[PDB]
Amino acid sequence: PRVKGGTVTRARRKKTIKLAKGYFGSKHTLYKVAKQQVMKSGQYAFRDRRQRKRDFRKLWITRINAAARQHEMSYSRLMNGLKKAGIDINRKMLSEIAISDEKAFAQLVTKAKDAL
Amino acid sequence: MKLHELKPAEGSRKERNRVGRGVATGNGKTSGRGHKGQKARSGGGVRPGFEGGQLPLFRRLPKRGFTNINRKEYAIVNLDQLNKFEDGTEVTPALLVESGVVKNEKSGIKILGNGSLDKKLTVKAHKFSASAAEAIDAKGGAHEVI
Amino acid sequence: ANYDVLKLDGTKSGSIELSDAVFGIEPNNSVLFEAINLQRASLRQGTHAVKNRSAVSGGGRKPWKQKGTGRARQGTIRAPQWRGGGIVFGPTPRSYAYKMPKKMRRLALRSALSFKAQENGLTVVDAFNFEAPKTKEFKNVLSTLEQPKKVLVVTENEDVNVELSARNIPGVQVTTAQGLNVLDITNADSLVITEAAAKKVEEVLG
Amino acid sequence: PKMKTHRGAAKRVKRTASGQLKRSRAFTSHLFANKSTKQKRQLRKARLVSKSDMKRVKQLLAYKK
RNA sequence: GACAAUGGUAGGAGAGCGUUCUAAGGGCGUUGAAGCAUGAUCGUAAGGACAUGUGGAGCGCUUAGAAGUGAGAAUGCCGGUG
RNA sequence: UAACUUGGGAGUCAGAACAUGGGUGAUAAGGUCCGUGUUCGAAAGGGAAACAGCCCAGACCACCAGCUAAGGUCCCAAAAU
RNA sequence: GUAGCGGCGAGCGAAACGGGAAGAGCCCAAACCAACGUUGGGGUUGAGGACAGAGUUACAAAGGACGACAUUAGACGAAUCAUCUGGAAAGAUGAAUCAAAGAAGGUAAUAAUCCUGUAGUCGAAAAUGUUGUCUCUCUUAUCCUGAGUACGACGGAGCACGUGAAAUUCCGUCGGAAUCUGGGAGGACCAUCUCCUAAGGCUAAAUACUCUCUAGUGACCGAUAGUGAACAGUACCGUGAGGGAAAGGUGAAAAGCACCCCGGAAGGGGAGUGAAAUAGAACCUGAAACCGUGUGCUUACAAGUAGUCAGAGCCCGUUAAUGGGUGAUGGCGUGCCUUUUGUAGAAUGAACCGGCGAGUUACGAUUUGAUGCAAGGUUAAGCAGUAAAUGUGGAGCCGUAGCGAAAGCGAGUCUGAAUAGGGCGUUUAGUAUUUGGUCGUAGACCCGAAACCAGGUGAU
Ligand SMILES: [K+]
Ligand SMILES: [K+]
Ligand SMILES: [Mg+2]
Ligand SMILES: [Mg+2]
Ligand SMILES: [Mg+2]
Ligand SMILES: [Mg+2]
Ligand SMILES: [Mg+2]
Ligand SMILES: [Mg+2]
Ligand SMILES: [Mg+2]
Ligand SMILES: [Mg+2]
Ligand SMILES: [Mg+2]
Ligand SMILES: [Mg+2]
Ligand SMILES: [Mg+2]
Ligand SMILES: [Mg+2]
Ligand SMILES: [Mg+2]
Ligand SMILES: [Mg+2]
Ligand SMILES: [Mg+2]
Ligand SMILES: [Mg+2]
Ligand SMILES: [Mg+2]
Ligand SMILES: [Mg+2]
Ligand SMILES: [Mg+2]
Ligand SMILES: [Mg+2]
Ligand SMILES: [Mg+2]
Ligand SMILES: [Mg+2]
Ligand SMILES: [Mg+2]
Ligand SMILES: [Mg+2]
Ligand SMILES: [Mg+2]
Ligand SMILES: [Mg+2]
Ligand SMILES: [Mg+2]
Ligand SMILES: [Mg+2]
Ligand SMILES: [Mg+2]
Ligand SMILES: [Mg+2]
Ligand SMILES: [Mg+2]
Ligand SMILES: [Mg+2]
Ligand SMILES: [Mg+2]
Ligand SMILES: [Mg+2]
Ligand SMILES: [Mg+2]
Ligand SMILES: [Mg+2]
Ligand SMILES: [Mg+2]
Ligand SMILES: [Mg+2]
Ligand SMILES: [Mg+2]
Ligand SMILES: [Mg+2]
Ligand SMILES: [Mg+2]
Ligand SMILES: [Mg+2]
Ligand SMILES: [Mg+2]
Ligand SMILES: [Mg+2]
Ligand SMILES: [Mg+2]
Ligand SMILES: [Mg+2]
Ligand SMILES: [Mg+2]
Repeated sequence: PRVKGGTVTRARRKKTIKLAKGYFGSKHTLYKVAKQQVMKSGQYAFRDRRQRKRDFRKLWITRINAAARQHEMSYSRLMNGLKKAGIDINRKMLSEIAISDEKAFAQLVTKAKDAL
Repeated sequence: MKLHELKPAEGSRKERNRVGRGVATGNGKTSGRGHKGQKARSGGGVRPGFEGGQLPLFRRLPKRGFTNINRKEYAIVNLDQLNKFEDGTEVTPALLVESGVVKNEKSGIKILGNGSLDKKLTVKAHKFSASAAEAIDAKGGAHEVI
Repeated sequence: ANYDVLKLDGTKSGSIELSDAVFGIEPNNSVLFEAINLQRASLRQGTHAVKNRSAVSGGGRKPWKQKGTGRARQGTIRAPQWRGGGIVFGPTPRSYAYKMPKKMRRLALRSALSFKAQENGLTVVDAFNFEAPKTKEFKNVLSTLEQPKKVLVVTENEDVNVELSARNIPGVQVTTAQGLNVLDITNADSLVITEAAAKKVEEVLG
Repeated sequence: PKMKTHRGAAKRVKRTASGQLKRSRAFTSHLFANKSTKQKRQLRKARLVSKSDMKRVKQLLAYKK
């Protein structure tokens, strides 16, 4: 029996084109360049799911450094003092406390200074 | 079973490998042939035994011997095969072929001395080994070259 | 082993002894599958063909010179990548039939018959008394015997009036003792066999 | 069609009980003054086709039993 | 439940997805099949549904069988259009 | 924690840099030919501005958790003016 | 794929026996007779001859009479109504009927009972064929036995066989026998033995093929497929030989749009037909590239493989999901394929979209899985059967024993003076079919040369 090409080709290519939605010009229209961009999009997304954790740790550290300098202390000194005092609050929570409850962050800084 | 519930025996059937159908099969593109060279080509590859121009083994070795046009080969029966018949039976080539011990008669029937006879028989054959004749005679029976 | 023997009116005429070696064995599903596949393959007519590049009409000359035109090199307008070109491989006529050892064939027949004897799918009639072909009367007989839609009717020899009476009812098929085959038996849900046919089946399948 | 036996090979080997191929020896035609007595005596003795050569040439002698 | 392993080209091994046809069984369809279009749906992947619109007569599912069975590249072929 | 034997199936026979023992060249070459090791090839990630072959280190998937390696902590640009 | 042939390379490759289909045997020349060397008789062979019921299918060739059958037109041929949805019922539901007929088409959707049909049965004025009975005729070792032959030499060829130890067959040139006490063959040749009887002819059947015809079939195509050709060897190209396309589909029914309006027309808007007209003929469905119209978010200080991760603002509201669209701004980020030591590469390839486009099949080999049987396993052709399964068919094939170049011997054997040593063996498992892998022969995964040969067409 003969198997014609049929509809599977169109269905698969349409899936790729739909994934390419919002891309510039031919990249949301033509299957070949859409497929190339979607492959790149996957590779980028994998890499960036990794890099985003570093990015947000970087942001938290920057904010903690600013708060510590407000309390006359460097980030490195503050973190060493917290470690010596046995406080395991991570950098996300530390930055969020420094933003929200300034008095609680001041208490944490005082404990860090005491441990040193 | 039922025609709507057929099942082949376990392990009796395996799907064939189809090359050149995409990367994920692991046999896409080059279809298992590697890259370039004579063996990558359609119809490519040297004849079996070819050694790339080094003298082939079956040219560097010498021919030996000859085939005898009048060579005789016998259907051989051993004593342990002769055990099948009961005591007092006269064994003939026709009897052997009938009972199925000998399938093809060839140039004749030769009795050989492997195994133990344990029966008394009158064995009529075309050839006997010395041990076969001695064992037949020493078990109480007799043999005759016919 | 022991089987009831009925009249065409349903009355239990008597009893028959059927060899366990024929109707009583444990069916060999592997061999039965192989036999069904073999019969189905033998039914195939492999009359299918295509025209390869040699067989397509025309296409002798080179379409254009090897070099200098700026086009891909081509050798004939009937090459496979050309519209209207030859087919690469594709179907070519051949038989699909293959053989199996005779002992395996017999084991398959016994497996099908024993599967019928198990599952209470076998019934023995005393005789068939059709002197003239009458489809309605045969349908009445089947209804009285209380048979399912798919029935295989087995007679000792070629019974023309039984065959003519039964051959128009959908799902009913009539065969002889020598004509029994795995496809027919497995397709049927019930076997209606005469006593003489059953005796012959026992005699030949042993 | 039927595969064809390699006739020269069939003229040069014989098949043993376990499936090995018995072969004659090279350097046994002439120039015997240039070879020691032990050399010729031991060249008189047959060998088997090696395993690697067998991997190469098995199909040439498939029908030869 | 507690331990271990899981980058990968040529390449070896395994398990699967989907396409057309066939057999048997069981079903859907003018109260609207296939196909086409859209969607914010589902599965580890190939891919599978559902709803709506279009369409106007065929088509799924289960098991098994068989293949002209899967294209993005061949200065590929034909057609259409930039 | 392999090793060996027997069978089925391969691909490979253009290699490259770096370090080191040497030939050749001119103690020239991102040269060439051998020995030894690593990496690339077939290896993403961090460092060396960028930079196959150097340094750290081998990505089953997810996380807006933590500790480190090489390399770093004035600003670009995370961390010591 | 044996024996053998073979730069003993690549390769080439029998036959006899055995099993089957089919089956069939005959006529002359010559010896010798009687008629005018030519005619009739005589005879046909492995020893015979001289001498002393068969037939127009060969075996001789012409008719008739009649019968029967077949083909070339045809005929009859069972059985269904209702409601529902629908434009339409064959569909759904209910209740029936026929069947030697439930093959298949058609009918306003899917029908055994509506139609054409099917099972079954019948039918021929005439013409071609086949086949019968009667007839019909035809008939009831003295001598010879194929001479420019056999055969030989030389040169070739055909034989599986390449000149070989080359028998056997044929051609050219040249030579050139014998005569049943004969002649030929048995693979150089001689002898013996065995078989046969050349140099004359005829002969059905089992076998080969398909432009055709009739009747049918398909896990064959379904409009880029299948014939090149569903509407063509046409159009078109070429001096010519020759090459050689594209192109199917309204609707159930033409009911194919009366009439009005703008317009020269084309084309439209209504109105009508139709179930439907975005079914209006360039007519089923109507994808993508590509071209337009409208606008929710956004954009004129910005350096870019166009995304991705983070993220306000604005606009919406879903297969209801820790939603959809857009996106100020920040981080990261040199397409894909091929080929390469190494390619963002300024190396290759692709304008885009769509369709088409590449490890297949047959026969062998080997290996593995599966299954059946097991010291056994298994049939091939054929015959029967429905183009089937299957039954029958044991010829043949592989195993049950190997070793040796061989004669041979044999659980051993070969080497060897050896009772030595050593090689290969013994010290049970095979076999048939088949899925998968791989190899061989085939074009053998697909496309591509420059060229070679053969037969033709061209001096417009
Ligand atoms: K005469
Ligand atoms: K000659
Ligand atoms: Mg089709
Ligand atoms: Mg396609
Ligand atoms: Mg990290
Ligand atoms: Mg691979
Ligand atoms: Mg590719
Ligand atoms: Mg390549
Ligand atoms: Mg290479
Ligand atoms: Mg290679
Ligand atoms: Mg080729
Ligand atoms: Mg051709
Ligand atoms: Mg890993
Ligand atoms: Mg992996
Ligand atoms: Mg594989
Ligand atoms: Mg698979
Ligand atoms: Mg599948
Ligand atoms: Mg294909
Ligand atoms: Mg292309
Ligand atoms: Mg270098
Ligand atoms: Mg250097
Ligand atoms: Mg080195
Ligand atoms: Mg490489
Ligand atoms: Mg790296
Ligand atoms: Mg490595
Ligand atoms: Mg640098
Ligand atoms: Mg960097
Ligand atoms: Mg890299
Ligand atoms: Mg730290
Ligand atoms: Mg900083
Ligand atoms: Mg009727
Ligand atoms: Mg002669
Ligand atoms: Mg003669
Ligand atoms: Mg179409
Ligand atoms: Mg066509
Ligand atoms: Mg075609
Ligand atoms: Mg429409
Ligand atoms: Mg249309
Ligand atoms: Mg601006
Ligand atoms: Mg500015
Ligand atoms: Mg950047
Ligand atoms: Mg280079
Ligand atoms: Mg550029
Ligand atoms: Mg190139
Ligand atoms: Mg280009
Ligand atoms: Mg394309
Ligand atoms: Mg191949
Ligand atoms: Mg194969
Ligand atoms: Mg190989």
